[PDB]
Amino acid sequence: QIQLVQSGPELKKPGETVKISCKASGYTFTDYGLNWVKQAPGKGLKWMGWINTYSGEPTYNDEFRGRFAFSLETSTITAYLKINNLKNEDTATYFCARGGNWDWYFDVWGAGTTVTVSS
Amino acid sequence: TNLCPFDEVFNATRFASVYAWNRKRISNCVADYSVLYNFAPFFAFKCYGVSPTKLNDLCFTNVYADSFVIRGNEVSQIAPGQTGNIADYNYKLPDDFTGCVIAWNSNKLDSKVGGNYNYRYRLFRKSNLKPFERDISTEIYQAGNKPCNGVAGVNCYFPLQSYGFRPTYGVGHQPYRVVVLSFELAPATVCG
Amino acid sequence: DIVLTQSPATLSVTPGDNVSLSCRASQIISNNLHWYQQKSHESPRLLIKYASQSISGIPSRFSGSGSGTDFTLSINSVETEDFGMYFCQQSNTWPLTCGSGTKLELN
Ligand SMILES: *[C@@H]1O[C@H](CO[C@@H]2O[C@@H](C)[C@@H](O)[C@@H](O)[C@@H]2O)[C@@H](O[C@@H]2O[C@H](CO)[C@@H](O[C@@H]3O[C@H](CO)[C@@H](O)[C@H](O)[C@@H]3O)[C@H](O)[C@H]2NC(C)=O)[C@H](O)[C@H]1NC(C)=O
Repeated sequence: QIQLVQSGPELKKPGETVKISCKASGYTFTDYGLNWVKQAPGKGLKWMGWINTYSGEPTYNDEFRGRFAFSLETSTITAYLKINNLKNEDTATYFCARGGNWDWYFDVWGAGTTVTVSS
Repeated sequence: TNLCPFDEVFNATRFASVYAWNRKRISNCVADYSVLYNFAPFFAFKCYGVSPTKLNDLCFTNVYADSFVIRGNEVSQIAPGQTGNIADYNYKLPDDFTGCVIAWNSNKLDSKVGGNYNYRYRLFRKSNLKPFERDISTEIYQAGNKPCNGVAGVNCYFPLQSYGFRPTYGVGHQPYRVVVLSFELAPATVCG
Repeated sequence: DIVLTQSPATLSVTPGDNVSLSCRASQIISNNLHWYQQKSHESPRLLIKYASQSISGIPSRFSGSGSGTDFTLSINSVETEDFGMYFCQQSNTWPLTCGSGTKLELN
């Protein structure tokens, strides 16, 4: 059994913050990394930047530099994603796929959490 | 006026192991090193022959760019005249070197708690390596006792051993990446 | 970035036919391209790694080739249940980036 169950859909107001979970279980969490993908409705995927699952030091894609934070807790085996100052542009569905630390192909993905903003 | 691949070789995914150093030949470009100057984590930007400050408005020609991965302690051997295991069996620079030697601290990227036995280096060779030439020969080294003809055992040694690259070894044993720019200072092709 | 252009954007096939997809890179990537499949509103899955090797668990019809900067994924004897959007995602330089993605509909 290999899966990464995330948090349910969200809906926030412009300026609020969000924390999305990505709980991995079934495989040894340390033998692989974790990548995040953001998919706006009607366009293509975007790599958001991996996070070394042993230490937790992130590596942000040079576009999503600020406003994003890949915090990691290893007591419970769950990664995180936290967005500050939600804008009117980042309505999308956020995946989290286990991409290796030496191959980098996203085999096992998550169900996909959706984050929309409204007034 | 087209930039040349300092992107393809610096922020690349898989630097090849040291005993086969991938070698990219740059030509017909305008090489802007201000892209590297901004990127701070460079553990050692040591330039032999020129000084980094007067490096921009020059005009080089026949510039190469090597790359590999070596131990954190064995990074002090990619330099002209050094002695040891890497520069005698893997990659040696001549005495009249006129380039630069850059280094990382790639413990976040190339280190699993499982043994990262994927990178390798050369342990035994008949003679020392001539400058700027590689040896990918995969065959047993041995004194003239008995030709084992590709069998490992007593007085027969498989040449290429592997690094450990654990994320708990230490600042001196975790893998360091290295890029060796070697200018050749004929019409100048590259500039700033 | 290495922008990957996928052509064509639209497609029109019928079950039981052979059709080939195309995702050409912009820079030279040493066969470090993978191919993804995403159906309607689900997590995209992995079809083939490194543009030529297959994934144990997929059907025996998906098979792509190409090396360098021109890649082609050809699906032959297409079944109507293979509808979806196909993503190419290189792995050579950073940051990793996927293509725009093309859709393979029915007639
Ligand atoms: C390799 O690529 C990086 C960008 O890629 C990012 O960092 C890598 C190490 C990986 O982690 C990638 O996954 C990640 O996406 C280049 O660094 C970037 O250079 C650009 C140059 O345009 C910088 O943009 C500038 O940013 C400043 C503000 O800081 C603006 O004022 C400028 O107008 C311009 O937008 C970018 O910030 C910088 N990013 C980082 C994180 O350093 C890197 O130079 C490249 N290597 C080479 C030698 O080409």
